[PDB]
Amino acid sequence: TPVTLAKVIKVLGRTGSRGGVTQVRVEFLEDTSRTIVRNVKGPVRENDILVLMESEREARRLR
Amino acid sequence: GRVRTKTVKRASKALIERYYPKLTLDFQTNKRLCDEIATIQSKRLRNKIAGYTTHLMKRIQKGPVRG
Amino acid sequence: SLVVQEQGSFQHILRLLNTNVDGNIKIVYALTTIKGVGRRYSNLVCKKADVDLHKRAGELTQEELERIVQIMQNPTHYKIPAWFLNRQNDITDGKDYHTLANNVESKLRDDLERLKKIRAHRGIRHFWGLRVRGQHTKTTGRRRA
Amino acid sequence: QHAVILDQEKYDRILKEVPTYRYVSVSVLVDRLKIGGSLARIALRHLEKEGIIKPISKHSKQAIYTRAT
Amino acid sequence: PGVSVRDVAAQDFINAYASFLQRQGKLEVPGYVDIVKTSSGNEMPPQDAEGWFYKRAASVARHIYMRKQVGVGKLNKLYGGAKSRGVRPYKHIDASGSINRKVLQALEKIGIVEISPKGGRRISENGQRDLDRIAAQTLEE
Amino acid sequence: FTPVVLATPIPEEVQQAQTEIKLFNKWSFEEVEVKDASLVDYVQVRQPIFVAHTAGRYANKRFRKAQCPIIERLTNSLMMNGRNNGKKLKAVRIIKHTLDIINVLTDQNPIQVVVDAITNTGPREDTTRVGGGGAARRQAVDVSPLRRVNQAIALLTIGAREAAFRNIKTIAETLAEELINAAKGSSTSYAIKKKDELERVAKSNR
Amino acid sequence: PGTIVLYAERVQDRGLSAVAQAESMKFKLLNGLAIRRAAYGVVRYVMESGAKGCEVVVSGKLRAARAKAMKFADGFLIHS
Amino acid sequence: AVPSVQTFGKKKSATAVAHVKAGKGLIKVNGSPITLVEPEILRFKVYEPLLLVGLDKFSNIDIRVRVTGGGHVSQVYAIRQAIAKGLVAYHQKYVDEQSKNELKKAFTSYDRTLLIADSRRPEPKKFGGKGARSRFQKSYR
Amino acid sequence: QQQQIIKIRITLTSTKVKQLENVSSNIVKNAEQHNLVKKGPVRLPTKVLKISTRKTPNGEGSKTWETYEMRIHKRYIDLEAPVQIVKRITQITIEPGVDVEVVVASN
RNA sequence: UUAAUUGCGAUAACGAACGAGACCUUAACCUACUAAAUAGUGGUGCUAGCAUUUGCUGGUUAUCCACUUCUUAGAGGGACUAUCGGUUUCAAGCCGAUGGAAGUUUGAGGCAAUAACAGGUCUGUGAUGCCCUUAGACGUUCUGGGCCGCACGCGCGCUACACUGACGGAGCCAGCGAGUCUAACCUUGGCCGAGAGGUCUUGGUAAUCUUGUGAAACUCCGUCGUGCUGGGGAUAGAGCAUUGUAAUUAUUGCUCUUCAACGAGGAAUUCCUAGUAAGCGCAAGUCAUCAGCUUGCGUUGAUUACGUCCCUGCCCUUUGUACACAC
Ligand SMILES: [Mg+2]
Ligand SMILES: [Mg+2]
Ligand SMILES: [Mg+2]
Ligand SMILES: [Mg+2]
Ligand SMILES: [Mg+2]
Ligand SMILES: [Mg+2]
Repeated sequence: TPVTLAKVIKVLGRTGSRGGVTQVRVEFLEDTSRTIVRNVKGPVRENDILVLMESEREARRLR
Repeated sequence: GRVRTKTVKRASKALIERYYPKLTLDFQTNKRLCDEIATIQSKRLRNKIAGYTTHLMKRIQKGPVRG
Repeated sequence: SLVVQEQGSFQHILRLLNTNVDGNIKIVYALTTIKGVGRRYSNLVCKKADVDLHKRAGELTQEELERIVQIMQNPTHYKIPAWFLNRQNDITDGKDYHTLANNVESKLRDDLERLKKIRAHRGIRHFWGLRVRGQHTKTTGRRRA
Repeated sequence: QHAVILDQEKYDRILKEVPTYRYVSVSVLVDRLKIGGSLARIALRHLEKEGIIKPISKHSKQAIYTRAT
Repeated sequence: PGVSVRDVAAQDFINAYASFLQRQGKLEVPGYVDIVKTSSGNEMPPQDAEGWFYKRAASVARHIYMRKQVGVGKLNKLYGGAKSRGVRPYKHIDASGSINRKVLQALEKIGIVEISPKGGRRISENGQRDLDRIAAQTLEE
Repeated sequence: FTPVVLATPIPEEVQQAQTEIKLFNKWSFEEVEVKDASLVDYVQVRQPIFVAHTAGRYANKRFRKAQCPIIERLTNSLMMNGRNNGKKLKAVRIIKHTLDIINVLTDQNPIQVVVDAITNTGPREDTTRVGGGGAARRQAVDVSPLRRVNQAIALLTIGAREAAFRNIKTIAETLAEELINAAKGSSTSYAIKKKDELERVAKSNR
Repeated sequence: PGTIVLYAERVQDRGLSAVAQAESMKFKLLNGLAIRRAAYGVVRYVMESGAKGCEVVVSGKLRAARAKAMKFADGFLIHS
Repeated sequence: AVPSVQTFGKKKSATAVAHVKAGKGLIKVNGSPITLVEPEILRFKVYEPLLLVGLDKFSNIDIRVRVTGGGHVSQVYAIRQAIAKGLVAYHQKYVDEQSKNELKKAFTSYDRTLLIADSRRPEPKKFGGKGARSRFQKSYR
Repeated sequence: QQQQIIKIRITLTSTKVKQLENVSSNIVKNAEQHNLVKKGPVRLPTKVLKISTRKTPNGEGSKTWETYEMRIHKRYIDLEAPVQIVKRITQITIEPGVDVEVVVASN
């Protein structure tokens, strides 16, 4: 299964009822200009790099 | 948690306005001159006054300041 | 200080004063299975019998076994200052005894039987199943002991 | 469950199998043989003075041994 | 080639010197050894039989050479540990005073430890002759 | 290079460490590059260290523990569960034994093996109990690369602790059994299965 | 005898003596004088003696069984 | 006459004084050499000031070291610290600054604790809990 | 009675270091102006006395534990002079709170 | 935005006070002042020892010289977030690098406002009103028991269930205190005893002597090899000592021996963010002896997050009220 990499650009804020979840805006270093927001758990910074199984899902729990 | 009491801010604002040619953009000289142009009951409090004054006046070098 | 290898001139489990000593273990901790004998009382008497501690009670000899049973019933005759026995300065004769395995209960029942006879507070505590050593039973040791 | 003494049907297995073991420990011998801990403990003590395997680290409670050559 | 008792690890220093005392055979053991636990914090006597007194002597023999003057009380404190006092928590219990005092007295007979009028017991002129010779042994093989 | 005569004679095995800033005396710190992306900059490489035990001020800020050396990181995660809180000397010797055992097998770089292991066993997608109550739903979340590494180091330790508890086995070899299993990828160890359980639950409730 | 001696002297600026005011508050109330009246008397004298501020707190039941506590203050008082 | 320096090194409770002066390459710590520090796993934990700058900078110096206070590993941190500062202060006063400077950049890049004390200090406990911040276990029932 | 050195040692302790410093600096400067051979002031580790006590006169309340302190500074000053010259400046001007301990050394 | 009604701002409010802060104490540094035989150091007047050709140590301060590096306490200096970078209405501020002993209010406490509770205390008081008692007393004292009695339910605790271990030998390092002439206090050292302990001398009213409290955890090597086993010492019979006038209901300590559940613990629930949690002991309080308790002190020293209103509690604003003794 084609696991793909993603690279954080903006940590848009912290979300989740208990504060655990984070919404960060990531980019793709392969096949660039694809920008998607994701709901992330652990601590994260700017320019961070992470792994996504899938790209066909936005981050939902906003505000 | 670095927010200063009015005692630091009011003294810093009052000090700089009537002593701007006396002050200088360096903290070490500012804390030294403050010992003679003002009466402060603690060195820690005196440093807080001089720390804000050398912080206020860098922004004085960057354009105007209101108040 | 040297290390010697061992060979299997073995014999398996056997009885010992109606107390089946567990095999395949070192002799001192095998003699702990003998009632009225602990780790201390087994270590000393084994050193008296000149036996190596690493015999593992399996490659021993009957000649050493008949030596230690003599030290069991008659320990004072193998250089002990007589403060080391199970029953120090007993009631019956004032002599220091070491009650062996099978009959620790008999002197235990007779001790309580005397306490039951004398009608002392201790003996009444024993029959009622309460705590004799002054331990509080209000909220501890409730269902057992 | 496990053997407690050393005899020829158990000694020859120890000699014929311990070489080509990459790693030998007290528990590995108890896992791969019927010997106990102290029987395993005299194993790593003995066979090194015969020099069949080479010591890399020497520590109490922990065997760190590698086959020689 | 100067070697005091400072340049050998204290682990194999005592092992050699107690074995040096093993072949010497004139340490004057008090005769009640190999049965006493040497500490109320110890629930079973020392495991070694033939040379544990040599271990006790050699370890102690380092202590007077390390220190200035040592009575029985200091050596009593040093070798005691923690006692399993039962269902209650642990506590430091002082060791046995009979052995270590006699250990000092036994090593007095050898000619190793003086009477030390400024305190407890101190090293002798012959006290470090065997020590530095065994120390000279233990570094070079 | 050439031996240097000092009035304090330092042994040959330890005096040679100056020519290359290695581990204790045996293992190197080169070719430790990571095969798996997104974990570089979050596992400590190119900071050569002589020991897994240091007085490291690493919790005063948010990411000082990200620069904490990974061989120290696993020791600190080991030194816990009640009877082993404190006692970092226990942790540093266990890894000193474990690094010996792990290079007995698999002659390659031991730090590279655990670097392979930490990449392999890091919880890759974790659930989140969205909704404030028991009658709620789980939602699958991409895990932070630090949080992947930080959690999984405990998964190596919690597996070897379970293996070493009430068994003939000892903690050093079971750790060296747990690192080789995670590095290979087998689902035979404890950490890989617990990583896989988090993944299989995550895919169900994306 | 002779190893202990006494010199009795008078306190200056009596209005700054918190202890000395307290019995004059105590003595005025033991006669039958009104609690409100005495408490106003003491604070005025203390304030006029140069003090920055004085606070007088009388506590206890007064003409009613359910006790009440009331305060009497002037000037500047600080507490920390 | 004879040139010397004397620097200290402190920890949470430990301290250590070292006297760096001209010699023939001697290290000694409480008499026993640096090779004989305790324990065997922390022996190497003090060699980093030697290893980073080389034994070639120790040709013409002898080092005398005393350590007191704290606990077993705390001295090792204190021993390695005053040793590091002792060399740095020595090479500053009698050698060109770059030799001192090359020591300084090397030590700081690897571990700043060799030339800097660790300002982490204990926090006193508070009534209501056995720890500094830990509290008694209340119940509500 | 003609310049007889006596090895006189003066020990001073107090509870107020402000009052204690006044007295100690006076004897020191008195000997300095009389050009004695002077062992400078040596201040002992200031001992602190602790009494922890529950605030509650009863037992009711949260487990609060107050603790009071007394601070005990201590100094010993040694002088080298004949008896007659030093007794005139010691018997007088002793500031309260400073219990003076003058002793003689025979070393 | 802050830990803060802490500030910037908006602004029918402006200028203030209390509280918060500021302050004080304490921990963190100073090769720069003052010094010290109640502390230490190096040389050595005088010497001494060995392995030796020079390393450590017995020492002496008119039976030597010098000093504060370490220890100490007086005077200060030091941090005010400092410089820079980023971001904010470009404000108050927050993030990071660097330098620095130190950048979480520098860490922590002392104090801590108005109003209130039918909170607790009459069992601290010779602080106290009213009632009761007052000679056969609810006054005062003496003896013995009880407060600890034990089918049960609940709270705070220590020991564990083992190999990250127990046991034996060895290595072996702290800090905060306390201690008697207003007499039997801390006790060193010698002797005897397995041990607890007994006896004789000795220093200390205490930076001097106990004391370097040579604490424990910890480290090295050997015994054990998964077995309720040598994990566990509950329970119980014996003997030996100490404190007390008295130890029986076992005051406690020591030795032999007896050898239970306990195989990590349901619902439920406690505390905690760095020298912190936790492990480990020590010192003091009480105390003639009894700590599994408390207050402190040191040893080893984690994991995890720099967030939110999901539960819980509190506070504010809006709103409803037939509540105001206030659901
Ligand atoms: Mg205020
Ligand atoms: Mg405070
Ligand atoms: Mg009520
Ligand atoms: Mg101390
Ligand atoms: Mg209590
Ligand atoms: Mg309505």
